[PDB]
Parts: sequence; structure tokens; C-alpha cells
Amino acid sequence: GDWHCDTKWMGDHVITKSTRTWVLPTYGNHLYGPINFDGTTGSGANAAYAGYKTPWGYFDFNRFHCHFSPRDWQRLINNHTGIRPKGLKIKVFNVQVKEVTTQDSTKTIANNLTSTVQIFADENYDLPYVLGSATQGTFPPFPNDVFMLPQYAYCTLQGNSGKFVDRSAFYCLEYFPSQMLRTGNNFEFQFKFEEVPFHSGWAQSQSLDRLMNPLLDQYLIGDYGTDASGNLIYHRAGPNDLNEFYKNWAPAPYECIQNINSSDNTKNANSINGSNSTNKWGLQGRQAWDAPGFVQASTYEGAAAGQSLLNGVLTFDKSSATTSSPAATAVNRTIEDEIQGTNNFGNARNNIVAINQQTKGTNPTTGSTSQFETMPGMVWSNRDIYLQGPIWAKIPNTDGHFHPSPRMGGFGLKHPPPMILIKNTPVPADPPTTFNPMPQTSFITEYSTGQVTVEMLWEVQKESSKRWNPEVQFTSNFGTSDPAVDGIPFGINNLGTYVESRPIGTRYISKHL
Amino acid sequence: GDWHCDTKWMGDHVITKSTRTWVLPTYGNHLYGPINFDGTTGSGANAAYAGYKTPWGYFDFNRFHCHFSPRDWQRLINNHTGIRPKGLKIKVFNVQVKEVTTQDSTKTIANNLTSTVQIFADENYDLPYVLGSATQGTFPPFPNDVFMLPQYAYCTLQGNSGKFVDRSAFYCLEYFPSQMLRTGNNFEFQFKFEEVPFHSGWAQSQSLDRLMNPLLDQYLIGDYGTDASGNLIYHRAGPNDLNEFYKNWAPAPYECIQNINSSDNTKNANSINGSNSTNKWGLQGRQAWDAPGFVQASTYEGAAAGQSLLNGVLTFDKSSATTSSPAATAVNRTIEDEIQGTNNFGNARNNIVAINQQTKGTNPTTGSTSQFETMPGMVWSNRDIYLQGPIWAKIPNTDGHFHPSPRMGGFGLKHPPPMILIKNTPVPADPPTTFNPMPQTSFITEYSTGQVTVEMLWEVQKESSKRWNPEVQFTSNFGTSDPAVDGIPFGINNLGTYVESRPIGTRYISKHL
Amino acid sequence: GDWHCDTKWMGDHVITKSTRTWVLPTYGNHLYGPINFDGTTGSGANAAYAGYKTPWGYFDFNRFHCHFSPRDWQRLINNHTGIRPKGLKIKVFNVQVKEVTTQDSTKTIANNLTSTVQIFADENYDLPYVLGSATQGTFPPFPNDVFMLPQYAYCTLQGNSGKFVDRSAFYCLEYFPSQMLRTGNNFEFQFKFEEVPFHSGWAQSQSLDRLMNPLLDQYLIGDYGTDASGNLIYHRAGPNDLNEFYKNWAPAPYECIQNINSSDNTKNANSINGSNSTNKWGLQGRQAWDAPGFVQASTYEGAAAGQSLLNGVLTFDKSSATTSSPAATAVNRTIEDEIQGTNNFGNARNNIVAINQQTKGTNPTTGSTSQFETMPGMVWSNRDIYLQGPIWAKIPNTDGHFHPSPRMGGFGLKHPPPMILIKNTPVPADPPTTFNPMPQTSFITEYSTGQVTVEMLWEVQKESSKRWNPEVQFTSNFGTSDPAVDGIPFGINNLGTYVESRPIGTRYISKHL
Repeated sequence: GDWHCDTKWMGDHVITKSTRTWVLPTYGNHLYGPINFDGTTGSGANAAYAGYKTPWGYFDFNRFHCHFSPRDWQRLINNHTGIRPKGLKIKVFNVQVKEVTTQDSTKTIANNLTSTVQIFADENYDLPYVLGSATQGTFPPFPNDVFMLPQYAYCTLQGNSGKFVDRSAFYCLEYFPSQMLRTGNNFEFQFKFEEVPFHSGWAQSQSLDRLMNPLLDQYLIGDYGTDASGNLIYHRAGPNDLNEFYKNWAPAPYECIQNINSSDNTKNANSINGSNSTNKWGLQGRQAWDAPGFVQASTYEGAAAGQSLLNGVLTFDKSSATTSSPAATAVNRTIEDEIQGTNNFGNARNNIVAINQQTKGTNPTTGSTSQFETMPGMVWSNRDIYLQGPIWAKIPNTDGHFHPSPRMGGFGLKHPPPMILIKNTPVPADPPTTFNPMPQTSFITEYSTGQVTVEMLWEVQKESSKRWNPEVQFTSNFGTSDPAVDGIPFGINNLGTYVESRPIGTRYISKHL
Repeated sequence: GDWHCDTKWMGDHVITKSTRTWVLPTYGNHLYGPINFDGTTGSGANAAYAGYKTPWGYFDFNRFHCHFSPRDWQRLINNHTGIRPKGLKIKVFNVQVKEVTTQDSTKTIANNLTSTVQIFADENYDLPYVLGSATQGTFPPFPNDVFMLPQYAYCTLQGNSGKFVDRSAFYCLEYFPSQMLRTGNNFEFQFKFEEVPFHSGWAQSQSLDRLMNPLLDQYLIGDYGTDASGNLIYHRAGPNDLNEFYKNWAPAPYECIQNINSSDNTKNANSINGSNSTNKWGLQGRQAWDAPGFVQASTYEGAAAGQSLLNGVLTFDKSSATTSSPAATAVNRTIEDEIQGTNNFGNARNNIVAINQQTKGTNPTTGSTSQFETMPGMVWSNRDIYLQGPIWAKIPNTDGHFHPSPRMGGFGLKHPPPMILIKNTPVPADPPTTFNPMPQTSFITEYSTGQVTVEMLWEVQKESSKRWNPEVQFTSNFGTSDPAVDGIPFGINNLGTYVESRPIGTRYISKHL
Repeated sequence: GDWHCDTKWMGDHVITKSTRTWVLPTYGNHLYGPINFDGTTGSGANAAYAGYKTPWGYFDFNRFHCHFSPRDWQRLINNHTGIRPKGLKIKVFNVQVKEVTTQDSTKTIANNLTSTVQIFADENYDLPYVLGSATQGTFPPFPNDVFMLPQYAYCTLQGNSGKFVDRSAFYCLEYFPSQMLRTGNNFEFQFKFEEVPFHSGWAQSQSLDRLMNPLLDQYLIGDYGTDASGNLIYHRAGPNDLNEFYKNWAPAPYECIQNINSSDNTKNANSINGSNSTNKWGLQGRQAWDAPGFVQASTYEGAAAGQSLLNGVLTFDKSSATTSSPAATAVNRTIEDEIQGTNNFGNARNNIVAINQQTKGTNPTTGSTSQFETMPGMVWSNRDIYLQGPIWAKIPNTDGHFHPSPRMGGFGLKHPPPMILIKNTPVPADPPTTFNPMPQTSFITEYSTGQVTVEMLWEVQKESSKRWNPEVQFTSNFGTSDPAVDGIPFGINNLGTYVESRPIGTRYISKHL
């Protein structure tokens, strides 16, 4: 094989090729094993799980910035209002297995030419599909970087205390037809996406509450109150009060999501516990974070600087890190203000309904609602996709689903790209000279390495807007920085690591609502 | 592949094949990095730069003596008045990668058969083109010598103190389609030069100020002065004064370039600072040496022996050296006296113009000019090409350029030969047995080696001159020397190194101007 | 006819249609007349002129913002590195002539259906071509605006005191074949531009003084000085001093242009006279402003904020004005920093040449040059084109010209778009009832109006850059403003006038030099 990394922009299509180097350790000493956690220690009963670890490992390209560069992403988002995937091609090649030997004085590495690796793509979705969970192990952003393939594992149904039950499944992965790859062999796979709507690559320049001609007034008459005697009063909505207008549509549904302020210290209460104040959804006796939830506006236009939602936004690392508690300077915190036309700001309880029934004695009373769900006549927008975020998710296999668009972002797929698994074939050490029936537990220490190339085909929308004035676009505003410490933003720094300086998203072009 | 080195002289064409052995180290520990220098120390603010180092490396054949031998160069310059390039072919083959292992007791080297190297030619001129800067790393003069490929790096725009700015670019070189070469694979590349005028391979046997018939006198009348009363006087130019002649043409433009004397000690001022007395051109707040400048005659015919210009000539090493301050006996200092017909001697301020306006009271006054630039009706000659000098340069991509002939010498090309880059593919060491998301920073120590052959096609002019007397030609005038210390000049010396004894150039044949 | 205004973006082409309403007064009472100014009063002798006024009037579309909108210009300059014109179509139609009558009590306007207007395009360039002088009368930026056609006039050769001479020409414009247009008639004209190079739509990300590999050092030896005894010293340029490098190319030529600071008050001398400190070029006994001159960098990267050149930049009005001395808040002052790679900052006298000839007694001396003109081996860039600036100029008809690119900006054309002239046909009042031989000086007061549409065809370059990091682009950065006083920037304000908020230009994309 050869190294193919390039991008080609056709009129409505763009092709992205990228190729990378990987390394595969032997996981688990060639052994499966059960794993669980019960609720006796640590987080608690809500953290319990049960499942299996597997000697196999797998490839994950599911993030965007695997397939694009900050220049190719800019070229996409300033000129195009939509994108969707078409097909992909995967090729792993130049596989070479290496044996490791240690005398405790030094470690020797040799090249074993007859060893193989096993690889198969799961076509029929027989194994539990772990790709859409936004975990680590994805290809690096920067092509010169070498990455390590993650170990495959899954969770099954659990009883109390994180124990197996009857419905719990155990999957043997050697019961699948696979291909063995020596040096000189390659593995290729074709895939074609199902028809999916374009993602919306535009911000919106109007609002639902103002769709009208502001000079006019309605031919519909409203109810302005009652008289002092109890007689109904009428009123016509007009340009002096436009909130009075009747309207055909309503904004998005919501659950109230607590607000947090990232920039301003003085806007936040002291010592709040983010575990207690997060939205939860419970299932099966325990309850998990509902996050990010259904997308609400993080902030609206006139607003305090730094306003956000608590666990209502996506947050990324500037560079890959294990920190587990990163500092605020190491993160890219997204802002979704572009949906503020159809999507209300979370933690704003504006909606108001009637809580009683009037009569002569009783005055009508109303109240504000913390949770207001979907009813006919509502319109909303999906969460934006980011250069650092997931491309797709797998829609669960179930009897019903409502607007099956992933809550993290991207494209819900009924048949997503299949999960490609790989392991090192075991090579046993010298057996005894008399026959033993027991399984052979002694093996030769080895690992694999090679290249993998991913070629993706995309479908874009170019538009014609007749607005006169210019539009906001994504530009590089940094003043200088310092080649001696931090390099070019979106480039290699002094220590050699690649840094993604700020989060980027697809909505820079306005379109009237 | 096979070893092809030969030269074939056809009538108007000559083909030069040469092949060499190279070695490629791993540069930068597989890491990019930012580089800068500010003006706080060392040379000063004029020395500041900013850019990136790359793990890649590249081939440079841009000097002539890569493609020719002192005998083939002599055969060219005595019989031919012009040369230009036509096409070239590049082939790198017999690539073999080697692993290095050290116990601190000894260093072991082994041959890894499955490792690869990556190579690509930059066709579209996407990367900054560093070849035309006359830096080191070129193929050796002598074919039996083994050379090392230089590391690739570039400069971007800089702010003050050598810092990056918005316009500063970062180029990832793994974003290019490349070819992987094991043992048994080769990389070939074809290139064809654009149409370019022949270089002038002749000295000139006349002068601009004498183009005339010396026996005759003009039908044009001159202005010989005014009378004692103020009446205009006329004069006819004739064989007694030939400087009086009117003329259709004028010599080359110039900037005054200070003179230095290489041979004679007693002609030079004591302790001059070559940094202060060099011509500069400033750009972007700082100023760089203007060197060599636009070519002026280093010396003219009747002149002091050893006369030259300060930073107005090219100077070479007799053999490749790192000295950084070589002795005068280790250098080949060129002399351009062959343009003395159309090109005036630098540091001669001869040109004279009128500095006032006469009338009855005011006598006319004139002055000599230090800088006299291009005006209609001028003719000049380009700098000569040398066996040790650069073949081509890349004309910058810009809206305008005037006479785009390189100032060092050779052929300005809008599409020069592309820059061929190569690196060793990284082979990682054994990973841990549990998954880590961080990039893998431990690799196996290795290097590459192989052969590269370059085949160039040239176009020459043979002439017929009707002069009677013989012409000067390039001959070997050395008396004897000493096989015990210095071998044959233009040959291997006692220590084994190859020495180029004196500088050679293409103008030995006279032609009337 | 119909109203056609739209823009269509094809792959390499873009078509711009725009149509406007005009009004044509009767100029000069149907009379030609001589005009002059002598140097006795006012500005002085340098302001003298002589020529003729004409009853005719003409169309001028020569500015860019006639053909583009701020959104279509943004779409051009962020995605494209070059533009050139191809052809144009002009159509004037819906012509209606109106008679005016006054009783001194009121003014009556009536519609005369049989009156005509005369129109012709000057194909052969027989009349003096006044279009390329950047004067007023151009189509408005905003299509709903109604504009007035300017009166045609020209200058001829003059003697002293602004008087006619023998060579002075008088042109009768009724000696040309023209077309008469009633209501229901239209005038159409086709034109096709000559082949012209693309304008450079990119900023440049490198510099001439750094084109090299910064890690390496040269095989060319320099001259570092002389010894204390007078012996020549040598030095090798290397990464510690990169200004020492020999180089094939040199930056732009210049004339020194005085600097002015627009933003900072404290950087400017008090009460300078811009007429005395401007560069001049004299011709024919008098001297005119040389402005802007040949383009130099207004400012370079690390620099004081507000730095500019005095009469070295273009300056525009935010909205069309007669002010004649506009305030600094009413103007758009351009900045050209994008050429700072090949073009030195004006009013920086960096260049240094040798002013003497050394010997034992005399030390070498140098000096800085105020004016350094074109010599072989220089590269520069042309002035940028702006949304508010001229599209083309007419190259004078002359025996020689050097780099005939207009100094204001745009495309020098040997055959530019011809000049289209129009007048109202005279309608005489009632003659006497006895014959008089004298010319008839009494006419009916009238004016014309109609629509004109201009359809232009353009040729654009789209590029592929392999830089990784993103590029700067043109965006709308204004925070809010105030619908009650100033509307959307690049939109109608409260009083109804159209305002162009800031100057825009075509170089936002970096490309290595």
C-alpha cells in the first residue's frame, strides 16, 4: 500500500483521504474476563455495571477532525449550508508483527515474518455496538501522530449489585469468520450510508415571535380582559404590541436545565455540586445523567458574557489528555447561540399556563412551567456539529423513537458504519514433551503495527442568499503568539504536541427563518 | 536498479547520467517543531526569523558539478557558446532500512526487510520552495562519495521579535499523497523544462563605446561649448576623439559596489567591516545584504592585479567544508571580466549628469552619480554560470518582475524542478498492555540508505566564427604537484578527499559585440 | 425593457446584472464653450488648463461597487485568488422626455412623446477619453438610487497662462453617427475585453529576505571584512545570521514617500503642508502631484498603529458627498500591508550603496538612498483593487511604457470600454414670421430620464492551498449599532442614505511567496 491523504473539492461533493499509523498490544493475556462494579463503594449504586473484556481491539474514526483539517473545515463552513455523508472506504495494510524478548538486562525486539493478525468487520451488527458513546480511542487529529487501538468490551443486563442474570449474553468473537493478514496482505472494506437529511449549516436571522409585517395589524381580534361588570373586552393586535399577535407556530419543547457561567466568577453560587444539580433520567431502579439533553440555547443575544448551561453544552480538550479533571484553560467549551430563534434559553422558565378555573369569586391565576414538552405546532433545531465532535450514532433497535437525532450531535443511522475488530493471533511457547490436556497458557510476547487509511465521501449544499450586507465568518483573530513556547494556533507547539485552539462549528451563515 | 553514470555528446544535445549513494537519518524524533530567532542577541534584529522544522528530508542536485565532470565541462565551454536544460529523470532505488540497537557495550545494526520509506514530489508547488537559496546538502561533486540528505524546514511571515502572526502558515506534510518503498521498489519522476533562452557562453571582443568605423567621422554635429560672448560653438566628432561620437546605446545600470582586493594586501584599507560596507536592501522594517547584486565587472582589462568587488562576486570552496571562516587558500574566488564590454566596473562612479541650470551668471555644473538605474536604450549581460554554481532558481509568484534572471546565476524558472521529499516511516516500540489515549512517543531507532540516479538532457550551441587568430581556452597549466601530498588537481588528494582546484566558467570564446 | 439585476456564480465565471435610473439635463444651453484657468489666482500656475465644455453627457460605471454588493464581494474575496473581466453589455431603454413650463406661480411638467435623445458609443477612441481619471458621476452603489449624468468636457494642449495653441484640437460631437431614441426605442452595445492577467487576490505569507532553509548554511562564501594588515577575510552565512545570505532576487523599486499617521495624533508634526511635502512630477514647465505613486507598503507587521503614507494610499467616502474637505469619520482610508513581502515600506530609506572608493588611507563609506529605481532582478506587487475603486484605465497611446499597470488600481487596457455619450435633441421655440439668417437661440426647456442596465462577465480563480491552519477572512465584526440613527452597516441609515462602512479589498488569502 501507499500513503493517501488528500482532500478534493468537487462542486457538490468533497472527498477526504487520510492515513495513519497504529499499534496493537495483546490485551488480557489472550483471555476473556468478566467485569463488574457494584454500588458498595465509590460513586454508588448508580454506577454499577456488568460485562466482559475481550482480547480483541478495534478502530474508531467517528470524530470529524479525523477527516478534516482546520483549513478544510473553514472552507466548508463559510461557503456551505449543509453536509451529509455518502460512503467510506477503509484499508489497513503494511501489517508487521514484532516479538519482544527480555533478559532483564535489556529488551530485544525482533520482526516475526510468519505471524498473522485477525480482522473482521461486523456486518450484521451481531456484537454490541460501542462506537456511538463518544469515548476515547479515536484517530488523532494530526496525521503524523501514532495511536493505539482500544480494547473491546461491553455491558450486558445486570441484576442488583451489578450481577449477571438470565438475559445476560456472552459473545465469543472467534466464532466469526475473519481474515488473517501477514506482511503483504491488506484488508479493505466498502460502506455506503443510507439516505439522511443534510445537517443545517446556517444560523437563523429571524425569530418565531416576529415573523410578521411590523407595519400592519391583524384581522384577528383578541381578548383584552373583562369589564368591571364582567363583560368581555376585545383588542386588535398591532405594531405597538407585537407580542399580542396570534401565531401559527410555537418554539421548541424543553426541560429546564440549570445555568452555569463559565467566564464570570461572580455570577455563580459558591460550591454547587454538579452531580446534584444535573438533570437525571432514571431507568431500571437507578438514574443516569441526562446530558446534554435536548438542545436549548446556551445564551441569547443581549445577555451576560459567559452565560451557559450546566451540562447543557459540549466541551472538548484542546489536545488529547488523560487529566480527568482538566483546567478551564485546557478545554474548548462550545456555545450554541445560533438556534436562539426557534430554541428558548434553558433555565428560562417563560412558558405560562392557567392553573385554575375562573368564576365570579375566583380570579384567574397562572403559573410558570419548569418542563414543557412536545405538542403539535412546534418547531426546533438540532444541535450543531463541531470539528471535534462525533459524526454519527446508532439508533437503538426498538419499536418506537421520536425524532431520532442524536443528542450529542451528528447523524442518527439505522445501519451505521460497522465496527472493525482486530487481534494478534496467539503464538504459544514451547510445550512440554509429554501430552497435557490442559489449555496452554504460555505465549510469546508480541505486538502489531501498520497503517490504516480512511476515505470518506461527502455531500454539500451551496446556497445563494440575496441579503445585501456581508455575513459573519470564521477567521483567525489571534494576534501573534510565540514560536518559542506556543506555535501557530491549530499547529504544533514547542513540545511537539498538536493543539486545537478553539471550538469550531458549522453555523456561520444567516438565513431568514 | 543498476548504476548508470555516463555522458553522451550528440550534435546539439548532451545527456548526463550520474548516480550516487545517500543516507537518511530520522530527524526531530518524528516531531515537527517551531523555530525562531529574535533580535535580542547575536547578529541583531535583522537576523530574526520564524518557521517550522520537519521530520522529512529532501534531495538537492541543483549545482552543475553534480551533472558534469571537469573534462566534460571543458569539452562544453571550449566548443560551445550556449547551453540550456531540456528535461530530467530522477530514480531512487535499492532502498534498505536498518535498525540500530545499543547495549552501551556495543552498537548493533540489523536489516529490517519490512520497513518502508515515504517519498513524494511536490508537483503543484504547495510547500515553500527552498531549493534556490544556494545552501548545502547538494549531491557531491565526485560520484564515489556518500552524502546525507538535509532536513526540510521553512520560514513564514514574522512579527516583531520573530513571532508568528495570522498570515503565518503551518504545513502538514503527511497530508500529501506519497509512495511507500520497501526493498525491491523504486521511485521514478519525469520533468520537462519550460522554454528558456540559451545562456551566453562567449566573452565579448568589442565595447559599446567603440562600435564605429574609426577612420570616419560623423555627419552629426555636436555642441563644443559657448563663445566668449555666449554664442554656441559646434564640433564634428572624428577619429581624433571617438568619445565625442553620438551613440544609439548605453551600458548597464548599476548600484555602486565597494571594491576589495583579494591578491594585493597594500590596496585595501585596514580593518574594514564587511557588514557595514556591504550594499543592503531593506524590507519590512529590517534590511538584508544585497548580494551579489546586479552583475558588474569585477575588473577591467588594464587594471591592478587582484582587483574585485566586495560581495560582488561568487566564492566557492575547493572541497566541501564546514569551516564557516575559511582561509583564502581554501576558496575559489570567481572573476567576471568577460562582460567588461557592456558592463561597467562596480565602484567606478563614471556617469555624470547636470546638477543645475545655466544662465548668464551661473556656470553649468555636473556631478558623478553613485547609483544610476535602468532607462531606455541600455544593454547589459547576465552573470556567468560556473561549474560549482547553481543551475536554476524559482521566479517568485508576483504581479511584476523585471528581467527575471537570477542574480547568483543560472535559469529563472516559473515552474522549476519540483522538490522531492522523503522520510523514514516510524516504527513504534512495544506499547503497554492497557489502552492509553496519549500519542505513542517511543520508537525504534533506524535509518535508510539507497541510490539515486539523475539523468539530465541539455541543449547546446555550436558556432562558426570567422576570426583568423586563435582564441583563449581553458587548459590545465599546473606544473607538477606531488602524489605524496596533493594528487592530480581536480582529483583525489592523499587523504582521499576530492578537491576542485580553481573556478571554471562558460565564457572563453570571443564574439564581436 | 425589463429590470434585470442579479448575480450568477458559475464555477470559474460570475455574471453581474444591475440596472439603474438616470436623469439628463440640458447642459450649456445647447452651446459649446471654451474654458480655461490661468495661474494668476487661486492655486497657481500649476493649476492652469484649457479646453471645451460640451452639451453632451455620458455614462460612467467604472467603479466595482456598481457591479457588486458587499455580500457578493465577500463571496468573491474569501473563496477566490483572482479576477479579470471578460465582456460587458449595456442597454439604455424606457427613455422619456419631459417639458418644463413656468408661470413664476408654479412649475408645470409635461410628457413630450415625439421628442428624442441622441446616443452613440465612441468605438474608435476619437474623442479624448476621460473615464480613467477617477472623477465623480459614476453609478451609485445602491440600486434604488437615482443619479445624474455628468457633462462631457476635455483639456487640450495649452501655452503659457492657459491659452490655446496650434496643436489644440476642437471636436464637434454632432459629426458622429448617432442613434435617436424615442419612447419604445432602446440602445444596446456589446463589448469584449482583451486578454489580461488575473489580479492577485492573495496576501503573501513569506518574505524575500527569508526564502531559504533556515537550518542550513550556504556553499557560497562571503566577504567579512579585511584584516588589521589589509588581508581579505571570509565568512560563511548560516542560521545564526540569515541576512548575510546571498540571494537571487531583490524587492520593489521605490521613491521615498513621506509618512503620515491617521490614528495617532502624537506621531505627526504640527501643521505640515501636504502640498509642499507631497511627491511631485513635473512636465511642460509645471509640476503635478505624483499620487499615489508606485505602490509601497503603507505599514508592515510590527509597527505603530495608524501608520500610513502621505498621499500614498487610496481614500474613499463612506457615502457620496460634495464636502470637498471631509472629516476623518466620513472617509474610508485603505491599508495595504499585504504586499509587505515584496514591497518595502515607503518613507523607509533602508537601501545602502557605496559612495566612495577605498584604498590604504580612505576607509569605505556608504549612504542611504532616498530614491532607488528599477534594476534587473527585482520583483514587486501591484496595488490592490477595492470594492469602491476603479476597475480599469486606458493605457496612453505612446511609443513606450513600462509595466503598464494603473497606479490607482485595476486593469490597464489598450482598448478599454468605449465612452457612451448622450444629449437631448434641441426643440426650438416659435420663430419669427419673417426670415432671419441668424442661428436660433430660443429653445424649449426639457430633460430626459430612463433606465440603463449593465451586464458584466468575470473570470475567477479558485485555488487549493495545503496549509493546515485556517486563514483570515472578511467578516462583519460590528457589535450592535442603532436602528434609530444608523441602520445595518452596509445598509440604509435612518435618513435614507446608503453608507459603505469600511473599505474592502481582495487580498485575504495567504500564499507562500
